[PDB]
This record gives sequence, structure tokens and C-alpha cells, in this order.
Amino acid sequence: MENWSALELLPKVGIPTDFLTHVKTSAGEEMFEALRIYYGDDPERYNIH
Amino acid sequence: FEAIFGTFCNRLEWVYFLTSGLAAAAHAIKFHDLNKLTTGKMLFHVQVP
Repeated sequence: MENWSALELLPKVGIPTDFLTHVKTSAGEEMFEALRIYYGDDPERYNIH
Repeated sequence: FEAIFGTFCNRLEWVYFLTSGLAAAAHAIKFHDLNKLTTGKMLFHVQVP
């Protein structure tokens, strides 16, 4: 595995998990469509800003 | 008498963009021409190791 892992530090800071299942389910289906249109459906590789 | 024993036509072969090998280098999409004011500004922030 890694030399040192940043993933250990995100929960301590307050940034939860990978955003994959989180922002989808925590959206209430209202933030989900906004994310799909104004942010992107695949945050890896690319994202719009 | 004088004889005619032939009338012939040229059988054309059709060419398509998507069935060509050159198309592999492309990412071809069909879209509306909604007058995008010379949209020559695609700005990218690309992560660098």
C-alpha cells in the first residue's frame, strides 16, 4: 500500500468518503440533478467549473 | 441491319465517415448550431504531477 494515505485525513477534516454514494443520496434528488448538469456525472477524469 | 446488344451503367460504391478507420481518431457528435458567438474559449485546469 501507500507511503502515507490522505484518505485517513479527510474524515478528520470533515470531508466524508468519496462523494460517490454520498452526494447522490444526501441530495434529496434535488441537488442530484444540479450536480449532474452543472458539475458532472463522473468527477474523476474531468469536472466542469 | 445494325445491332445494339449492350447498355451499361456504372455501379457506384458508397463511402461513410463512421465506417472508415480514420474515424477512430475522432469523437464525432451531432449537435444544434445555436449561434455560440465564436465559442473558441475552452479553458482547462489540468492537474500536473
